Amino acid sequence: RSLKKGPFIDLHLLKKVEKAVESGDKKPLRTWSRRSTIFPNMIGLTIAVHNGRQHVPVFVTDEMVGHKLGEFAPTRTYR
Amino acid sequence: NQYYGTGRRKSSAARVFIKPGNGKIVINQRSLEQYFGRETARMVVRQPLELVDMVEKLDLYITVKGGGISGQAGAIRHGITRALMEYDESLRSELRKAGFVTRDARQVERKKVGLRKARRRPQFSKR
Amino acid sequence: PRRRVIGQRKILPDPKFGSELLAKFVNILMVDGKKSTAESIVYSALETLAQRSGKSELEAFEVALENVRPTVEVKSRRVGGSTYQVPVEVRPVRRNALAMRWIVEAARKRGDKSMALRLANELSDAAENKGTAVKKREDVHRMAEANKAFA
Amino acid sequence: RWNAVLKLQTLPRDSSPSRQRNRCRQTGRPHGFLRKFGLSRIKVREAAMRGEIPGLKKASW
Amino acid sequence: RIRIRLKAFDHRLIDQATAEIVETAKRTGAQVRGPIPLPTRKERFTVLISPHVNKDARDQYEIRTHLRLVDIVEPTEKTVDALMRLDLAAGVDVQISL
Amino acid sequence: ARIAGINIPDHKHAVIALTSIYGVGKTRSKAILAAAGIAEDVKISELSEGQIDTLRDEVAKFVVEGDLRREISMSIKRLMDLGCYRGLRHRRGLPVRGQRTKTNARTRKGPRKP
RNA sequence: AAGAACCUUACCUGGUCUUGACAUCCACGGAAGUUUUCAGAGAUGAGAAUGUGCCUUCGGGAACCGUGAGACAGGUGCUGC
RNA sequence: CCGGCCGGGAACUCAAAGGAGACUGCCAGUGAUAAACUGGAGGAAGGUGGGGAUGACGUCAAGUCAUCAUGGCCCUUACGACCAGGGCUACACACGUGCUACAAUGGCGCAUACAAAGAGAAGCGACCUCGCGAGAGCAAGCGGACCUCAUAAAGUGCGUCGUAGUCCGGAUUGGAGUCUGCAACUCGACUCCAUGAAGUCGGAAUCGCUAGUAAUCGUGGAUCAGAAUGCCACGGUGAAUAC
Repeated sequence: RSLKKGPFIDLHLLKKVEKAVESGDKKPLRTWSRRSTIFPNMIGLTIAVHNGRQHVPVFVTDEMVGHKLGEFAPTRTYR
Repeated sequence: NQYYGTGRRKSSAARVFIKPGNGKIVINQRSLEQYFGRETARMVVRQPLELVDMVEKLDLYITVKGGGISGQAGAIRHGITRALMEYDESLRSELRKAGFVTRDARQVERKKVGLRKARRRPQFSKR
Repeated sequence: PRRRVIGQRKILPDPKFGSELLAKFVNILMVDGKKSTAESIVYSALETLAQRSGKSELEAFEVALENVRPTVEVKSRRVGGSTYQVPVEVRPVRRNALAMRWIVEAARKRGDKSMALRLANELSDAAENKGTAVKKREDVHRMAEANKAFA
Repeated sequence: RWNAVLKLQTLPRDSSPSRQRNRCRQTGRPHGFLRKFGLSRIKVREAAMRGEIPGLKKASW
Repeated sequence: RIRIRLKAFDHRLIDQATAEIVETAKRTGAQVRGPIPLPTRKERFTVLISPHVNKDARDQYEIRTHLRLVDIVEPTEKTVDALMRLDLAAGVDVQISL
Repeated sequence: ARIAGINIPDHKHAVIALTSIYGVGKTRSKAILAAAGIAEDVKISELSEGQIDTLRDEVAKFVVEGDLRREISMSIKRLMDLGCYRGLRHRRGLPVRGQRTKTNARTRKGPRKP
């Protein structure tokens, strides 16, 4: 898609991810960052991605390699 | 010998030279006709070689820069009428009646704050 | 205007063809500063007019214009009661202006091809005196004198 | 991209040219700043008309 | 050859420095070209007047940058130093390259 | 003829005929006709049948028509079922590409509603 | 407002501090500073390294940092009637 | 090497320093003879030459306590300060101010050609090579009448399209890419391929403009990491009508 030759991911979250990868899934992790672009290693693991007032529960699945954390999170309430 | 005439219009610098002879029209070392002189200032610059005499009595050498079509023409026009003086400038007195001894002074008016162009004013809600 | 006089410059005569009247016609016709596309249109229209009619060059558009020149125009005016339309006798200059003026709007309104052709066709049905320009001329004569003496 | 080197984003993000604003040097205003004096327009005018700024004058072109 | 390109707010001021380089040069040695004029740089600004709102009227400003160029084709090397240095160049900026 | 696509592009010049098929625009039309060796000016229907049969082979190479429609619809529906914002923006019927909605969503939102 | 992705940005939900982000002022200890780490979303707290310098009158002092004290600092807060 | 290129000429252009000229002055007529006016003369410029700068006494207890200063009032372990993410860009709507269209004086294709004003060192970045292009790698020259951005477009010459929601028009949306930055996720620009809504010229009503103007096509700057259809600046083409 876009953003040139390879995306960015968050360092502090990556060390928590290696616990989630090695030990397997446990619970939604409460993360302030939305910034990371998902790649295969985050798949099958419960995380939670901030919307500016709460971490939104994303369980990661197969095609999410195409996506960032942030995309599933709603920052503007509606009727 | 040579008869020189300068002139300007709209910041276009020209340099006209005249001597006797069955002249073709030479502009920047190419013909004006090979500069599309069917269209480019087509009879416009050959104004002193209209009213007071015919074309084929003077050889002519011209070098012009700046302007577009009408921009290029008037510097050469006012240089060529001034350069028309093989035996004196007596024909300027007849060209005075025609008005081609006086170049058109006019220039573009600047942009100023609060106008769309130069006199064009914006529209404004109610009154 | 109310006070100080206006009397503008008398424009360039058209190159070779020699009609300063047709030079003024292209200056009225001119779209958006394109004097170049205007001069491109006029000769193509003038050749197609003279080719169709079988006539000579200068008098072809001139005879077409001559029928469509009325001697009067009307003005909206009021002094007492609600608005009146008042006929007045045209200036001879403004006469030739008004004939040319209605032509360009008429040429836009035709069912025809591109502009050289459609303008020559408009001149054709003013030379034949049966089209839109004669219809626009043949109005004011009826309207006058129902309304004569107001200023 | 490459290895550990792209992961070196432990920087303060105060490094970036995306970060510093270029506020008005005298007043802190973050709007109306021309770089040439490095001030917002009003303190430029306040100085210029009071003749302090060298070689500066009105324009009438 | 050796040349001075000058820069100035005032045209009548850079004029005195390029007067002084001439009369210094033909005094101490010879061979100066005087002031080649060169086109003027004009820094034209426009800025908004009001503290708040009122976009409509603004004030225009200008800084005229007068340049001059002086060359010496002078080969008298041991009077070139006497031409050099000593001048204060009319209180406005000058640069002297070879 | 239908030229292996399902559209018939009758009585056009060949570049216009090739743009008329779904999934082929002016750029792809230029590449297909240059590949087949077929001049743009010629009327498409009029040309000899083996030169049509050449185009009938050539147009089939790129993915076109209802095949390209259903592929696009499947990626939209798939993303929409993910519950992504850009996905949900499909389901809600409002600007996906971040255009303003205070004014000017009038194409995608549609006719004015009471 | 001559430039809202963070910063900008003032506001919100969150995480924090309270002589503070910045002045003026004392004491006491420490060169300033250049390296690296764990825990944290970061601010940050909590580290190990190292360095330990121009004036000196041998109680120092200026550049400058950290801690603590009280006088205080601060406010795009309010009032353009 | 017949390219202003290289002697040279500095004539001449341009530039920028300094100056001249136009003052109702020259004449006639008209006008209370005066003031003034009309017309003509001569003259490159004639009746305030054109533009710009330049804004009377005073009006709206106008606007601005958020540029700043500041009387008074208030909070001062919170209305202060620091920091992360979010918001300021929402959307059944209404309006203002702009851009782009609805085309044939035009679209689309090839060839061909005159500018004017700028800006530039954590910059601008040729040239050269590489890439579908956006762009990428290597990299001179110049703090600028030199070098760079930078190859001005409308226009003009030929050819195609022919009245159609079109070889018009671009919305929307898909897929695949490039560029900046700690960061493109809410929330960037830009490229490529594909898709091809609305619109076939807009009600009542209303705005601007008297000459290099209106109109129309390009270029540039400030702002600036990246940010424009805005604003600010420049020129090209260039009118109509004013009883």
